[PDB]
Amino acid sequence: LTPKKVYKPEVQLRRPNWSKFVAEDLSQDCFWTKVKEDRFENNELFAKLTLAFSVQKKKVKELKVLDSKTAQNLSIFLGSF
Amino acid sequence: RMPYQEIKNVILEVNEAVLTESMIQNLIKQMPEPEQLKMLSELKEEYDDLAESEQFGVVMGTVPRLRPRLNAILFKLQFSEQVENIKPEIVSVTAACEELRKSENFSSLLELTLLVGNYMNAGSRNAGAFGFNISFLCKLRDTKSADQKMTLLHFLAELCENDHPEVLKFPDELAHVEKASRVSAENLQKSLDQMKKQIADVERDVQNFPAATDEKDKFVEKMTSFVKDAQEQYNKLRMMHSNMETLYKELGDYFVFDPKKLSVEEFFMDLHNFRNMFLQAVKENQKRRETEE
Amino acid sequence: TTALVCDNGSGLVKAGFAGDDAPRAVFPSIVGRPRHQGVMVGMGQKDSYVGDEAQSKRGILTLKYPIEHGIITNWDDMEKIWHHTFYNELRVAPEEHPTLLTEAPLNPKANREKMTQIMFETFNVPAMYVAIQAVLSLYASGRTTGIVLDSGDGVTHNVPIYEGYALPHAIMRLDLAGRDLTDYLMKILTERGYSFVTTAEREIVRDIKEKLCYVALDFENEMATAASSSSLEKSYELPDGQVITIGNERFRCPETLFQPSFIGMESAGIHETTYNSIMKCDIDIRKDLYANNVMSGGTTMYPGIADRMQKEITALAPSTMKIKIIAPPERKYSVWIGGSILASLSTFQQMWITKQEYDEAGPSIVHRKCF
Amino acid sequence: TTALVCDNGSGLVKAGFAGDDAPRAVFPSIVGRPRHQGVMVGMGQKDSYVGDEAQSKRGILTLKYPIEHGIITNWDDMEKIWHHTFYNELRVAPEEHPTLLTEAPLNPKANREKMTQIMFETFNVPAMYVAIQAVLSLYASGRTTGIVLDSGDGVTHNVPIYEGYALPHAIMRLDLAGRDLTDYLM
Ligand SMILES: Nc1ncnc2c1ncn2[C@@H]1O[C@H](COP(=O)(O)OP(=O)(O)O)[C@@H](O)[C@H]1O
Ligand SMILES: Nc1ncnc2c1ncn2[C@@H]1O[C@H](COP(=O)(O)OP(=O)(O)O)[C@@H](O)[C@H]1O
Ligand SMILES: [Mg+2]
Ligand SMILES: [Mg+2]
Repeated sequence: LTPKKVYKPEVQLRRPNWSKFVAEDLSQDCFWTKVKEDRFENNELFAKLTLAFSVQKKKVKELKVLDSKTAQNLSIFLGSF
Repeated sequence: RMPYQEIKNVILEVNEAVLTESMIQNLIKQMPEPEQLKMLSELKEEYDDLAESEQFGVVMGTVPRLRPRLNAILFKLQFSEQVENIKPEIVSVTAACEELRKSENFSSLLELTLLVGNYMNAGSRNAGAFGFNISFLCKLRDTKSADQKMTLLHFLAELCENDHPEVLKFPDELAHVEKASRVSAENLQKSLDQMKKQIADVERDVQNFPAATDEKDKFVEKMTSFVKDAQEQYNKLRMMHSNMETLYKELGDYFVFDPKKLSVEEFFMDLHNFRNMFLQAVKENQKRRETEE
Repeated sequence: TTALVCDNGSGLVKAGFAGDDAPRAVFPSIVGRPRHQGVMVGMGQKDSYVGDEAQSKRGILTLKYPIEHGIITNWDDMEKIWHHTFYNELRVAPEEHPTLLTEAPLNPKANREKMTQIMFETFNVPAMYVAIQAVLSLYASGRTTGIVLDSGDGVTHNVPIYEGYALPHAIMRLDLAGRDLTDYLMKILTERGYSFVTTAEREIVRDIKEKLCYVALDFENEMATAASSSSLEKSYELPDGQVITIGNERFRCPETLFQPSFIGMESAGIHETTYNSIMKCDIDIRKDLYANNVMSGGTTMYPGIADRMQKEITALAPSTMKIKIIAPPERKYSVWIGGSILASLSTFQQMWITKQEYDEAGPSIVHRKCF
Repeated sequence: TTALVCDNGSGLVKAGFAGDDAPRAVFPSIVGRPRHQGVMVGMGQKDSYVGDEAQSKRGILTLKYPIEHGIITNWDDMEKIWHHTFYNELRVAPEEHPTLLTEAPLNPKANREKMTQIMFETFNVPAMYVAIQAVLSLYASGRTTGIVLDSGDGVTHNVPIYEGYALPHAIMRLDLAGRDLTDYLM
């Protein structure tokens, strides 16, 4: 057997925190001895993983203090009064 | 509304055209003590003066060994329902284990997630990880990006949409996963041990039963034919559960996860939720590509 | 001396002789009164038609139910129901046969007082009894213990009984049953343009609800199936000759029983009502009540109710204990069948409320004698 | 631009601009077609008269109401009402103007489907809305809660609204209004 590839990225990335499986637990006929994931290896994939996982009518009104529902029912009331 | 001698004749024949499960269930649940049955059997001379429940106890008191006989009759009429509850649980786990065993597009997904995830976990405790758990795959959606607009589930679905357009037919291969998401292995072991104990109790009843003094008494022939049929069906169920325990220990070796750290129902609920999350992630990535157009 | 069992429910009066297997007289409890101007002289035009004659001539009558939400509101109308089911349906004199009567749980006591007073003064029997409907529904199930969800036309109540002891604190009552489902079907049939507003149209909508409606297994999957293709549509021929066709409203009509927020009721569904009624009992007796869900009444006659009920209780309860639903096909007359079982017993001869006990204690011994 | 409020009631169409105190064009919704023999050639004899022109010449016309009990039966007549209230009365271009519409509660849905289809294809507005009439009456009264008894020409409905939420289950519709009173007076 061989150990896994110790990658050293330039930027610390966000990671999923799984419960990892060491090589001492591995059986002979398992899936993870037969993993050949280096055929999926791409520097473009690592670059993307580093980059991602590092008017005729004026009717808008600015509400600095009031919320949306209180200003709506006030303008209903002021339009009626 | 049956006459009491007809109830005795159905019981002594083991009249299976008349006997049902809920009849014997209601007969046992309202049966008095055999000391009360023997005290009713001492007063057979005043049969016209006793009550209707008491006349039922006089007729039932003549039938010997009544409480283990009725429990053997109850286990006989519940044996067909107990096989039909235990066996499709075992077939659902065995078919889900065999579908996850070959599973080549999902195995290429497992190689792809481990390569991307070891680059993400580099410098951490999980650096150089040889494997990861299949039940953790729901939390690929929880691994979000820096802008919090796409997930690791959304990144791997977009990578399989771009680079390898054969990985995406994995979740239709998972067919018996949702049926195996509610199956408890300890309850299957407890029911089979209760089945093994009750077959031994009926076979002890059969062997301790005396000779039939009546031509109507077909208890000896019909129950021994049941014991020959139930020991055959339990040995079919014990071989299939041993095949279920071998395939669970094989996938315990294959995914290098411990058999005691997770049961069957939380195993395949996470696999069925990974099926629904990946189907959402492809449809969200197709919606995001149509929005950008 | 054959006794009479007479379930005077909200839906239909079911009356007959004790010791039988099916009730002799099943007829709806309505009183029809004429509203138009009578122009033909002679021929015996009655001012009030009671029972099936009001159902047959319903196009000129206003129908009044004497029982509303399980409580007898109108009393002369209920006396006309009792006079029609004694003198016309069964055709027997009521003062020679003892009579068993049914009553809803959590009743106001003056209903029982006036029922005892009417049955001991107007139709004065030598002996009578008033029984709970859920106890009679559990007596006709071939057992003694269990929980009964009895859902008539107005009252849907869960009563658990353990070893013949009816627990009073765990009795739960919801006022959502088949009349409210009929009114909700009248509300949603106007969405397709088929207006029904009269009381005579309510019988046609109730016939549609009886013949075409069914309980879905999944609400969202059946709604997506009806929205996807028109394969679930069914046709109905009206008595004037018109033909209507309905789609998703076959299963949205009994969906109010499992989602009571559709007609604006704050309480939860009948499966949650059953779960809270079992959880109000002791922790040691819950395993017997999990496997003894006995259903009764005409509202539980849908051909989808048992699978949905078992799925909802299995999702509610923990999976260690067995969930079983008891649904006999004779559950429409199961209250009458349990009354015929209880009335013919030799142990029931000492439990009669006689004429002398009424003369001694007034019409108030039925509170202290019965449960 | 300025939005259009066009109450297409059963008896009277009331149309006008947004933010105005009074509706600009109030006219009854009738379609008049002649039943006698036209003997004079020329003279601008149209085959149909819509609105006040059918009211002025009603002695030689058969008048049909396109809306009966809140349900639009004749749809080409309803398109003639909409074309008359867009082009003749209001005199605007509806392709550059939003148009709100009203609807009675407990309506069949296909009436709203065909209203949406006509207002988006034949009379293709940039935007539209379908609103409940009792909510608009409670907005015109100024209060947020309350129960509105709205009775037009075909639909008499009681709708209660609490805190701006229109409660669906207590909406009570009775088909008894001013056309039934007119026929009873006749
Ligand atoms: N096949 C059916 N499907 C759905 N509902 C039904 C069916 N048969 C009867 N019902 C409903 O059940 C009601 C009758 O219930 P019933 O047992 O008479 O109650 P109660 O005795 O309290 O009046 C009827 O009002 C009817 O609407
Ligand atoms: N002053 C009044 N008194 C009584 N009824 C009236 C009066 N004015 C109008 N109406 C009735 O109200 C109806 C008009 O109601 P309206 O809401 O304008 O109908 P729509 O908006 O549907 O055309 C007419 O049919 C008329 O019969
Ligand atoms: Mg009833
Ligand atoms: Mg109007």
